[PDB]
Amino acid sequence: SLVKLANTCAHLQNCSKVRVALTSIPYTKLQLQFAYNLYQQGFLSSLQKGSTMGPDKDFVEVTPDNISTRRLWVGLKYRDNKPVLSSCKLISKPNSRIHLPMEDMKKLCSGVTIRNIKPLQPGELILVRAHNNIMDINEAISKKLDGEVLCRVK
Amino acid sequence: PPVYRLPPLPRLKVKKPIIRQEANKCLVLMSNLLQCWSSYGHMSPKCAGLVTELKSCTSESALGKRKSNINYHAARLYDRINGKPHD
Amino acid sequence: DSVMRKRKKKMKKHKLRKRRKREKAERRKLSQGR
Amino acid sequence: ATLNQIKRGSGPPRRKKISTAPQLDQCPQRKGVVLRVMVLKPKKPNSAQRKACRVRLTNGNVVSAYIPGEGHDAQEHSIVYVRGGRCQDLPGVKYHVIRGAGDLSGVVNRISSRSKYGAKKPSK
Amino acid sequence: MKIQTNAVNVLQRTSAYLKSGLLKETPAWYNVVASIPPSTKFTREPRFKNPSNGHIIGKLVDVTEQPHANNKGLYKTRPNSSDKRVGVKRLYRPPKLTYVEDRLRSLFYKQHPWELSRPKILVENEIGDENYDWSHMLQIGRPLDGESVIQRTMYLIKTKQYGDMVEAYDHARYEFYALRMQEETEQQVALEEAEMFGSLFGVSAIEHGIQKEQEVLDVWEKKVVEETELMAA
Amino acid sequence: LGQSTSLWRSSTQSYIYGEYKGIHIIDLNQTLSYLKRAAKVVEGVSESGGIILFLGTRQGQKRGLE
RNA sequence: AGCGUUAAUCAUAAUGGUUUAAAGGAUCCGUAGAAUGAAUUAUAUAUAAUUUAGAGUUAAUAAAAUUAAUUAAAGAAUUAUAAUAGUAAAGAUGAAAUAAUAAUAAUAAUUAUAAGACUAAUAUAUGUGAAAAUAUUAAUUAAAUAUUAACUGACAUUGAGGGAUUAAAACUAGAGUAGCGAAACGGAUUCGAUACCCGUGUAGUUCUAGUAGUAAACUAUGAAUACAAUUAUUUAUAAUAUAUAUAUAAAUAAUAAAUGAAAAUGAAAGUAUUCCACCUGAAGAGUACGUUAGCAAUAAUGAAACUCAAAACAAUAGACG
RNA sequence: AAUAUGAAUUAAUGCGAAGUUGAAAUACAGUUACCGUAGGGGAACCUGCGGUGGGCUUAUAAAUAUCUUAAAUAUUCUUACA
Ligand SMILES: [Mg+2]
Ligand SMILES: [Mg+2]
Ligand SMILES: [Mg+2]
Ligand SMILES: [Mg+2]
Ligand SMILES: [Mg+2]
Ligand SMILES: [Mg+2]
Ligand SMILES: [Mg+2]
Ligand SMILES: [Mg+2]
Ligand SMILES: [Mg+2]
Ligand SMILES: [Mg+2]
Ligand SMILES: [Mg+2]
Ligand SMILES: [Mg+2]
Ligand SMILES: [Mg+2]
Ligand SMILES: [Mg+2]
Ligand SMILES: [Mg+2]
Ligand SMILES: [Mg+2]
Ligand SMILES: [Mg+2]
Ligand SMILES: [Mg+2]
Ligand SMILES: [Mg+2]
Ligand SMILES: [Mg+2]
Ligand SMILES: [Mg+2]
Ligand SMILES: [Mg+2]
Ligand SMILES: [Mg+2]
Ligand SMILES: [Mg+2]
Ligand SMILES: [Mg+2]
Ligand SMILES: [Mg+2]
Ligand SMILES: [Mg+2]
Ligand SMILES: [Mg+2]
Ligand SMILES: [Mg+2]
Ligand SMILES: [Mg+2]
Ligand SMILES: [Mg+2]
Ligand SMILES: [Mg+2]
Repeated sequence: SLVKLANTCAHLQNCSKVRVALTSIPYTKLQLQFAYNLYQQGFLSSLQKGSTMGPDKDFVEVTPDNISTRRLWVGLKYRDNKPVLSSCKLISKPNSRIHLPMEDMKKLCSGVTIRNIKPLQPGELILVRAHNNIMDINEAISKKLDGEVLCRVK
Repeated sequence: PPVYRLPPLPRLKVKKPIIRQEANKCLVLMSNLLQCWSSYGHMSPKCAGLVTELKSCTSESALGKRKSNINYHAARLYDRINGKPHD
Repeated sequence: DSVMRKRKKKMKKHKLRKRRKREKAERRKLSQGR
Repeated sequence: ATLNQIKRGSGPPRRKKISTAPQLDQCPQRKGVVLRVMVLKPKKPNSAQRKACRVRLTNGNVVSAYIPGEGHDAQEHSIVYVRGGRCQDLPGVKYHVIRGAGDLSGVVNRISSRSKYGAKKPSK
Repeated sequence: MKIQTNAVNVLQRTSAYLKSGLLKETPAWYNVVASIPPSTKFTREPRFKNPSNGHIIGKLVDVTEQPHANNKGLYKTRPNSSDKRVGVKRLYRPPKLTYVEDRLRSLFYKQHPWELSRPKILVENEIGDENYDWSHMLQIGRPLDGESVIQRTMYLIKTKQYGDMVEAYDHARYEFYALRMQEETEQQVALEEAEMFGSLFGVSAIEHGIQKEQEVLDVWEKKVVEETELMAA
Repeated sequence: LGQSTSLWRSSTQSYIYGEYKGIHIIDLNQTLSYLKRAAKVVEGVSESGGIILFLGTRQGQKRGLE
């Protein structure tokens, strides 16, 4: 869900503000994907499944017995007295969800304000959902996927 | 027991530090004499030495002999003694 | 509203009340039968 | 300010200018007939004797019009044209009699700013 | 207090100045600070073990990991309320260090109040230099006290001479007692010897105490008389 | 031996090892590494001929500081 | 070869706000919502089958005796009447008088009857209630906390319109009426005194049945969810080997960060998401007209003309009291 | 039926002019001020009832404190001693 995603973004921002190292997130698929995307772009130092109490050392299979207590632990990242993941504003908010075609995404990438989105920035990452798979907006353009403009990290 | 923490104050100070001195000797003698004269009629010689002692005390002046650094410690140690959280 | 600002409002309300008191008989006359 | 609220009528207040001269009826001038011609005391703090006049326009509504320039020529019936200026010190007068036209004559021995009054070019 | 940027970014700020020409000459520290960079990464780092005990902080016991019946014979089939709450503050708040020896220490001084009266120097000598075999109590650099007993108990526990802790403690206590008795006898006999061979002690401990009391009493007496006089009048 | 459990600036959390006797205890391996780093920079500025200034306002510190 | 001026149009700040400046509905309940809202997999934002983390249901085990409504009790005093004995003042105020005060024998005192209305300590409104509210006692009926066990399987959030409750005053009936007390009258005060003080003291305050639906109905701060750095206090829960030092929550008080016009807010006035209400210069105005509702007072709804370049808040330094 | 214009007389309100009567508010504004409401008064206002602080969180003591080798030992010590 999108509300959840917004909440996790807010939590990430809060954690960046006070400089915590290792932070929990809810264990869902969308959320996990988002976390993986951040990790690959280079905003998170670590990403690992775990309990509500802490990250897991060994593998523990997730079932109806565990699922309520399961959690996604995430390492934050800092360099020269400045946090890497400064912001996590989402674009498609729950009330005004926005879905762009490939042309619109291209325009956004090339410095054009679209549907009241400030076009994407030098060291920024706009994530895009396309058939329940979160991608970079550039990646989506390359693959040519009309998708929901999810969120924005800087 | 019930502890009572104050808020952050501008300045911990007592407005009138008492330096509870001892009471005056001459005054005491005078009171004793008065007490003696309550009994034994007006001026009997049971209080013959007491009157003399009083006179000796109150010859140069009516009283014989003529401050606590407490709010120099409060002021000093307020910032320490606070449970004021960090900056 | 500060107290000073409120005082203008209060005054206005008082004036209105006075006007209503004055125009009671007139109001009664106007109301009944029309 | 919620998205739904905005949809059902909410937003910034669009500042659509407002008519400085309503009685003029959305046009540059209107002809009028002077009724009386006054000498008004201005507001505090500035003092003079302002040569205003009362004018019934052709559209019907009556207006307190200022008369600029030195000495003027206006009776109790003169044809006078009104424009939408405002005499700032006199309250309740939101108009000027335009001075070259009508029975109101051009202001005499005017050298500077002649078109602002009636004054013709002296022609050596 | 906000994380100060300007205490650790000193060389960068000076490097900029040098580039500009605001600074003609480089500082003495500049090269040194370049060589040895500051930390500048003021994070809250999480901790997963209590160092004293060796308990695990991070882990959660699952429903599948608790198959057998609970106290009051109910099988756990669900996560409880506490198993759902996100326990992140435990990872970050520093661990309360616990030792088995602390309890033994507490017990000993309850059992032996007058061992508290034996003065204790807390100013450490080289902690690395020592090398005590707790086969016995009497170590060289260390004095005889409840601590030594406790160390002996711990040694016994480790070696499994006494498998039970209580028995080991008792044994250590009994070892201590004999030593204490011996110490007591030593001093008395030394005193006796001194008395025999014409040694002269100017002030004995009890005499000293009496003298100390006397001054206080004298102070009290004058004050008390004054107070009585006050009361009379 | 760190300050106290109730006088805690949580900014310093990474440095502290655990709490004991109602007192935060400073991780001492960390202390060592920071000391070494500090010692090296002190040596470096002395080598370069820099002005080192030792500031110590507490009561007993004067003689050792001098 | 136009330049002025007037009349107009577009641009020129919502890349806004509502504790204190315009602006949170008195409070909750709940309908619509073309408002928003968990998990996993598979179908070609939906369907389908599975989940239990939200939201509920019922037990069990601990606690708590509070809030409603109703019925039945308690108490210090107050006034009034009467008796007793007793003597000249009493009562009041800044100081005085007027009065159902007193030589018809008072006031004070001691008794003895009656009447209403109030609830000293404990008390912190701590707590409890949706908010109005709510502390003498008891009973009845209703509702209420936490943790476990089991079950339901997103059933939720917010909520236009709507609905219900809503202090004090007011009103309509019928009781009641000690004390207090608008008005009125009288005495003072004062240049005056339609006041502040004193005296008589009617409505009212009290109960029963209603009407009405407003208050600085205020935390001047709508509700919900997720999240973020410390400390100290209590409160409850669990374990500990009943009294220890521990783990949880909850509240209260200081703060970090952050936000902020600042004052300051501090788990919200922070970071975010959702939903509703409301604001768009000051006067004129919550006025007029109109409509609806009310026994009525009134309540809600709610304009325009005319006139200004004002008007407002936080804080600063003075002067002043 | 609705709308528009007119109406003797009459009410509110604005702007100007600073006249008269008081002195209600701002300080403890000389009776704390304001909310709701009711009654009264030339006029500001006054008075009852409950509410609010945007007025008092402006908050700041009933006082007494202890014994071990005072030194040939501590106090000195400049990478020494071990
Ligand atoms: Mg306001
Ligand atoms: Mg010219
Ligand atoms: Mg700050
Ligand atoms: Mg615009
Ligand atoms: Mg409200
Ligand atoms: Mg609701
Ligand atoms: Mg509420
Ligand atoms: Mg009470
Ligand atoms: Mg009645
Ligand atoms: Mg009266
Ligand atoms: Mg009533
Ligand atoms: Mg009703
Ligand atoms: Mg009202
Ligand atoms: Mg309000
Ligand atoms: Mg506070
Ligand atoms: Mg902000
Ligand atoms: Mg604000
Ligand atoms: Mg009305
Ligand atoms: Mg008709
Ligand atoms: Mg007329
Ligand atoms: Mg006068
Ligand atoms: Mg007065
Ligand atoms: Mg006063
Ligand atoms: Mg006054
Ligand atoms: Mg006053
Ligand atoms: Mg007054
Ligand atoms: Mg009156
Ligand atoms: Mg009042
Ligand atoms: Mg009340
Ligand atoms: Mg109230
Ligand atoms: Mg005030
Ligand atoms: Mg104040």
